[PDB]
Amino acid sequence: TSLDTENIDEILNNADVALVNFYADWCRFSQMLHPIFEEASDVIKEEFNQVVFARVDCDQHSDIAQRYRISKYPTLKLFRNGMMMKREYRGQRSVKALADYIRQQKSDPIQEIKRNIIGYFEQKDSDNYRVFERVANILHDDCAFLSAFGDVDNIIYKPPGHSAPDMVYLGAMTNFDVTYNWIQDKCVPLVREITFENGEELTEEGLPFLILFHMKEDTESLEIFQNEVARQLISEKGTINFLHADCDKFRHPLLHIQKTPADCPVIAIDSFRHMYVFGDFKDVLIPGKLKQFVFDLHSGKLHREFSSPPESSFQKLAPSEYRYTLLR
Repeated sequence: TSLDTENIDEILNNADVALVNFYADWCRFSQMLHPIFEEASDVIKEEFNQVVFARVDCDQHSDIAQRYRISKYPTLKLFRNGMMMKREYRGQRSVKALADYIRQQKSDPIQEIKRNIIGYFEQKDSDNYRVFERVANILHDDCAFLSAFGDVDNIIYKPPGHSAPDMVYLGAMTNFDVTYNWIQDKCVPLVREITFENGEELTEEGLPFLILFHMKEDTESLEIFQNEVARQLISEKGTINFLHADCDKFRHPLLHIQKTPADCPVIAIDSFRHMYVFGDFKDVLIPGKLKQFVFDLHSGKLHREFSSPPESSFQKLAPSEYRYTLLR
């Protein structure tokens, strides 16, 4: 199934789930993938519109590629109801990995009766549930979703364990954008955790990183970074990614700025060209500082002098030229 201008909108808008291979002919990795994609589609006909496999020749349909923000070849996009998923298939390039992935994506995800959302419904055969299902289908990796039917409609967000109060959804449950955004807000915290599992996605968001490195149990530090970012940098959340990392797991980034977990908590920026150190941690409390730190990245002030700064460490988490042709 080769998408084009004429047929794309139909196929995708109606597909419950669509895996789309945006490729190019001259791409070594793409050419490697073609027959793997081919076999997995054959295997995924253990279904029966439910799940469609499709491809885009990004050289034939430049208009299509530019609109799905294809940053490299081959890109594997997931679509649900013709909406593109933010997460890409970033796993092993084998028929099994692929078919498993899709199986995973088509699965559960909600259990009918850590952070927890739960939905209350008259009927699974109703608009609201459809909307809930669709959300849980997107967000199952960030949250755990549950469904209670019958007597024995509403959405409740149950946060981190006891001594933390339930939060009730007040929006329209037939309204998918709002329901989506409410749940998404409760799931995806202002300062997100960076791991190797998710690192690559985070890089492809195209923002420099502002990171707190800290000692896993040290949460005094996370919390104070948490609301300093909130209190000082909200105005700048579209310019920079607020993140936190565990020192032991990221000793290598710490090597770049001549630090060890001993020195943690440490606040740094990784711009994808260089890494920059904030200074004393407790300096976060000084009113201007954190913000100025961010400001200075953007003004070029950090670069300057200080004779050239150390390289990005997090660029290695970004998609590899040993796995993809990379587009600029």
